[PDB]
Formats: sequence, structure tokens, C-alpha cells
Amino acid sequence: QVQLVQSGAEVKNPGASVKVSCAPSGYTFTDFYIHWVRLAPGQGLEWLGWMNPKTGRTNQGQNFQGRVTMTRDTSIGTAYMELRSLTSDDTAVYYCVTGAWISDYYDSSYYPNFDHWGQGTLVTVSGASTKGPSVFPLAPSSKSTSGGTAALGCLVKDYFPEPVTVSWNSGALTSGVHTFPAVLQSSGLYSLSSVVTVPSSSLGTQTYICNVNHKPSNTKVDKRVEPK
Amino acid sequence: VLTQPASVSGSPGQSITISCTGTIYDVGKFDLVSWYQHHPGKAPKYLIYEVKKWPSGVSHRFSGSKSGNTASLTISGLQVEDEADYYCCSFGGSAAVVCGGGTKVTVLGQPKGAPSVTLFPPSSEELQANKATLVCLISDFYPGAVTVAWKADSSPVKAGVETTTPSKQSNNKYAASSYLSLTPEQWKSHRSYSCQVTHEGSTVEKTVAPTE
Ligand code: NA
Ligand code: NA
Ligand code: NA
Repeated sequence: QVQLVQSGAEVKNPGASVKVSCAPSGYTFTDFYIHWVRLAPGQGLEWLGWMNPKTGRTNQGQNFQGRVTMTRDTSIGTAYMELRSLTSDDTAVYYCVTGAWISDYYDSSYYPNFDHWGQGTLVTVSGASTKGPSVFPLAPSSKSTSGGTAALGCLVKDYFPEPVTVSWNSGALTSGVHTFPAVLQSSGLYSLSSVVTVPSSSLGTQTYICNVNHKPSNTKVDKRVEPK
Repeated sequence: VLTQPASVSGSPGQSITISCTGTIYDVGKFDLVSWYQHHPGKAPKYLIYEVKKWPSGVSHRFSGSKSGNTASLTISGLQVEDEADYYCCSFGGSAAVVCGGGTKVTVLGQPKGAPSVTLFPPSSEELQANKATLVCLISDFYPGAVTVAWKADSSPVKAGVETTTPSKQSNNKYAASSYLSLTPEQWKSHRSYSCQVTHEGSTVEKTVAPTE
């Protein structure tokens, strides 16, 4: 059972640096090359570099030279990649991966043989500042209120960074819940909506509450969504 | 970067091939091409290495070849579950690796659907906070390509519009949403606002009005 354990999601301002760690387990850390790669929107898979954990010798992609540094602490079996002068181009998911076995007899540093992958580290580069959402009710129609079914929801507005999660009635209500992926607005803030379809015969008696969790700002709001 | 076609399509059971074109310095140089399959939400998966070899556990429906400066991944017995992004990587000269832009595989023949559109007016509470957002939620459409236009009364409105790219739902149709931001005075001073959603076969329009 090999597992590559990476550090958690990071949010950075343009111009800042980020350092991601990777602690591989399930094999001997100094026996295999470590590579760093990323998946960035509209750029595909990009190779940052390789590091030999035995010697600390590294090589960087030519488009990363001068702004990425790879190091390791063998005493804790941990690899690090630091990327400097971040811009929106650097918003991506970064992966530590295992590469070829390290031999004294031949150079396999550049074998693109990535058997095992870390869980990925999201870095988001933005000038936006952390902010909890405003939560507004999306009331069911005056018209759908008549037996049958009605759609109602919560508008989770102007928050940063991702993610927010939404449940309904503390997770007691799951059937017919659709939470939409957030939109990233021109302000750099996100908004999303979550809607649930309920029998319209139920509106007014049965209480509907959307539970919005925005952990990055340490806020939760439980918002009642009522007719009218 | 190595160049891959952005999109490849096939019907179930059929064979498709994904190309990966480099130069004499990378792909054509050595037999060091690998392929990775990426289902978003999961880490990419090792499929092929050294041009044509299989890692343990990988289905032999995927096969790899190389001619000149171009590597190819071939997928046989094509299944809907093969829908993914596929990336090639190669030794890139000077002890480096170079990777491709990726190729999205689409499996043809999947159930199509018109978008369902739900449009909410600004809430009383938001107005009372001196703000106004119209919310247009769009779901169940396939294929996953839609254009969303807003109108104030009967005329196009572009200012204050934010629209998401479509994203796949659990049932393999798509969902998107669009938001129109107004001042409360703008909301109240108009006859109506509409969200109109054009899909390949139809346009669906929903309208709301401050006079409710
Ligand atoms: Na090569
Ligand atoms: Na659907
Ligand atoms: Na109104």
C-alpha cells in the first residue's frame, strides 16, 4: 500500500510563494525519484521537475527554472516544492508523484513513469480576501404553491475562497437536492445556489432550512426558506 | 508542451486513437512516452509507459504505439466509463519531461436532453440589503453546451451577467447557472427580466417581473 501524502489546499495572493510537502509511504523514500507535476486549466499537464531524494539533486522544467525549488528532509521522508511569484497561471492542482527506481548504473531521472500519485494540492492564486457568504432565500413560487411540487433554495452569495457546502434540514433532506457549482464573479468572489424540490402541499407547515458551511471563514449559517 | 487533439469521440465497442505529437528532441528521441487517464475528482492514473508497456492492473483495451515524433494511445472496446481526459508525457531532452495539453474522450450515443430552466427573482431580503440578484439555474441538458442570454424588458443585457461553464451531473447530463446583478432601482424600474437558454435544438426562456 503506497500512499503519497501532500499538504493541504492553499490560497495565495499574486506575487506570493507557496511550499507544498509530500511524504511518501509504503516504500523506501530514497529508492525512487520524486516528480512534481500540475494540472492547470487550459494548459493541461505540466511538469515542474524531478528530485533525487538520495542526493537532493534536482532539475526543473525550463518554464519553471528560477522560480521553483525542490528539496527534501530524509529524516522525515518528506519532499518539498516551493513555487515563487505566483500569478493566476499558477492556479492548479499540484501532484507529487513517484518516478523510476534510482540506480547507480544508469540515469532514470527523466523517465516519465509515474506509478503513484499524491492526493493533489489545490493552490488558488487570487487578490480576493477571505469572506463569509451572504445567504438569501430562494422562495418557492406563489404559483407552484398549490398541491404538487415547488422548487426552493438558498443563494450563497459573495464568499471567498471555495469551498462552501450546503445541506438541507441537517442532512435529513437529500432527495431532490441539487447544489450547483459556484460561479467565480468579476469581483473575485464566488456565488452558488442550492435548490430542493419538495411537494408543494408541504410548503408552510414543514420547515426547510439550508445549512451553509464556509469553513475557510469559520462560518455556518442555517437559513430558513419560507413562502412569499 | 506536446500537442494532442483537444477532443476525440467514438461509439461504444468502437476503437479510437489519441495522438501525441512532439519533436526530434522528445517523443522521437527515445522510447519514453507514458499515458495517463484523468477522471476529474480523482488523481490521474498510470496507463502506459515506455510507449507500449502496461503497468499492473491496467486493462489491455488501452494500447500505445509511436511513429516518428508522434505517439498514439488506442482504446478498444470503448465504454462510457472511458470518458476522461488523457495526457501523454515524454522524456523531453536535457533530463526533462514534457507533457501534452490533454485529450477529452467523448463516448457517443448518450441520452440527450433539453435544458430545464428555473429563474428566481431577487429575494425581499436582498433588496432590503440594497442589492439584487437574479438567479438562473439550468439542468439536465446534453450535450453539455449552452448559451445563456439575459434581457431587460425586450432588449439584451450584458452588464452584470456571470455565467458558469457547464459541469456534469451524476446522471451524465449537464448543469449550469447564470446570475444577473442589478441595483434594486434597476430591478424595480423595468417591466421584466428574462434568462434565455439556447441549446442545440431549442431555446428556453423564463421571465420574472418586479410586479410579481
Ligand atoms: Na524520447
Ligand atoms: Na439531469
Ligand atoms: Na417584485
